[PDB]
Amino acid sequence: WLIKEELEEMLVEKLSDLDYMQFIRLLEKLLTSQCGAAEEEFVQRFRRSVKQLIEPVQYDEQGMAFSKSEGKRKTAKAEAIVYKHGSGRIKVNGIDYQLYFPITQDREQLMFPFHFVDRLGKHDVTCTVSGGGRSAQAGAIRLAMAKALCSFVTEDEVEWMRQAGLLTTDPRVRERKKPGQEGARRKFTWKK
Amino acid sequence: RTNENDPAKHGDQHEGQHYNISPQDLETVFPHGLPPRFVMQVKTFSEACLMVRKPALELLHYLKNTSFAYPAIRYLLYGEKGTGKTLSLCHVIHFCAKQDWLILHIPDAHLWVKNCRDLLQSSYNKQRFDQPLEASTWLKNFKTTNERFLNQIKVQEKYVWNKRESTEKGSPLGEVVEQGITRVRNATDAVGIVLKELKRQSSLGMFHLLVAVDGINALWGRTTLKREDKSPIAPEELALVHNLRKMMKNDWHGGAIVSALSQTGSLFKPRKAYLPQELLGKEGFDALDPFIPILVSNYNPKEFESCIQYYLENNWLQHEKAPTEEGKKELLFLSNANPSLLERHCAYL
Ligand SMILES: Nc1ncnc2c1ncn2[C@@H]1O[C@H](COP(=O)(O)OP(=O)(O)OP(=O)(O)O)[C@@H](O)[C@H]1O
Ligand SMILES: Nc1nc2c(ncn2[C@@H]2O[C@H](COP(=O)(O)OP(=O)(O)O)[C@@H](O)[C@H]2O)c(=O)[nH]1
Ligand SMILES: [Mg+2]
Repeated sequence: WLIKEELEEMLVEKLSDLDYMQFIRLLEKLLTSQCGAAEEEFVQRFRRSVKQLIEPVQYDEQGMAFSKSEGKRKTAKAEAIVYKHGSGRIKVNGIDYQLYFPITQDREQLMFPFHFVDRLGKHDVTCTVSGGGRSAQAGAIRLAMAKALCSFVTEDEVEWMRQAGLLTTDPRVRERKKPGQEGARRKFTWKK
Repeated sequence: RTNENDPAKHGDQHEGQHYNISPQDLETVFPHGLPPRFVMQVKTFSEACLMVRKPALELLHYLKNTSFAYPAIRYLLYGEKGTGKTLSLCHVIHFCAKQDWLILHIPDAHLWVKNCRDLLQSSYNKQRFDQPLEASTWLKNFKTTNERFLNQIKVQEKYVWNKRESTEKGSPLGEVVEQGITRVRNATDAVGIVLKELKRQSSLGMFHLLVAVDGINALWGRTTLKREDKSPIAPEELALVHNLRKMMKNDWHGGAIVSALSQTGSLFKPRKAYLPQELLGKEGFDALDPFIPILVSNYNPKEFESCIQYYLENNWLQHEKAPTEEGKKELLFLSNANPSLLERHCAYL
């Protein structure tokens, strides 16, 4: 339904929220009354019209298929190339993941998308990451790899991945320190 | 697991197949040098099964085809962190022990170049420093390992431990070993004399000699030890390091030298350093040159499956879902087939 501002613009008259609510209730009753085409088109004067995108598969020098994607987490930024076939080998900055991420937590973060879509070992990946710490880089690589994998997994799997949260860029970033307080929210010890 | 528990008879057909080591053999052969985590696994399982891997098989084949007339050949177990280099060296050590060689085994050279508080200037040579605690600790395990061959060795000189006490030519090397073990102040000198006598007697033909040193890069990597003036101490100034460099020199025959690179416990070396020049420095590379490097890498699929089967047979993977192929793939991904990471992961499952 057109908002009170739109209704005011149409009626060149100031309105109160109560008046607008009364009018909207009357319109709802009209529509529910099983009206005719003339009434429906009259109501259309007041009615107001209100998924993940998949990267395109490409082919390497040997013609073997791959997909490319990018992602960011905290200050970290990563770009991932996921090939259609492989033994699960992931090379970050040219270093195998088990050596680039000594932390089992970050290795689990890398694992998460493939494990979700039941593809452990079914692809090889080459990722380049920069900025942020170990965990930020792991998250960024996870996001990039998931976005690339969307190029291969079915649409049902893509939607399931989105619902699991593998394809949402985590907006949570550091909050600026404010003057007169210790940190983003830690105020100074109230003196007495 | 292999029905062939003989270290010499098992071959390529046993690749990825297990290989048992009896508790008597463990007590007699490995009083030291086993990885701490593998020692814990042995204590837990009452077993010492090692997987027969390609690097160990190749090194065993080289040792079998050796010709003792030539100067001692230097082999270098090599590769990434926690890929089984130390356990491959242990496998070769057990093979030679069952073949009746004198096993001069250095479990970890890194322990000798850090944390020492008993460091003292060597009385026999003020230029160098002695490490009596480490010397005695190594000597005890060396005697435990090679007691039977110890009596047979005839010392060829007179070694004076004091102005009043000495050991005479024609005496068993057990005399020197016992002197070093008991009189702690003379342990380092006893170790040096033992290295000298073993190296020369191997050439004389008295017995086949296998030098087996882990963390060989420590013989040239910088030490963290300090003088009385808080000044750093170069590796050669340690008597043990000096004598072990002399042993590593290939100017002798009647044996073989096997050294294993190890970034773990190394001093002033980045984590991702696994190349031989990178770990040994140029000095160490030239000292050990020429040498045969033997690469040890992550488990192949068959080795991974065999190790997982061993753990399941022992019921170590108590986790409910571990036996499932989903859990198998999860472990494979997380460890990326690295034996050390896989063992650490299965430790708490
Ligand atoms: N051939 C093998 N048979 C059985 N277990 C093995 C083997 N190789 C590695 N392991 C496992 O991995 C560990 C042994 O790895 P090892 O101590 O040899 O590491 P390394 O890579 O040579 O060097 P480092 O860890 O010092 O860098 C143990 O936990 C053991 O269970
Ligand atoms: N105390 C003592 N140590 C000896 C003796 N002979 C050999 N050693 C040991 O072996 C070292 C000598 O090795 P050698 O081959 O003579 O060469 P060097 O080390 O350059 O003198 C000494 O520093 C000791 O560690 C000896 O008579 N007395
Ligand atoms: Mg090791």
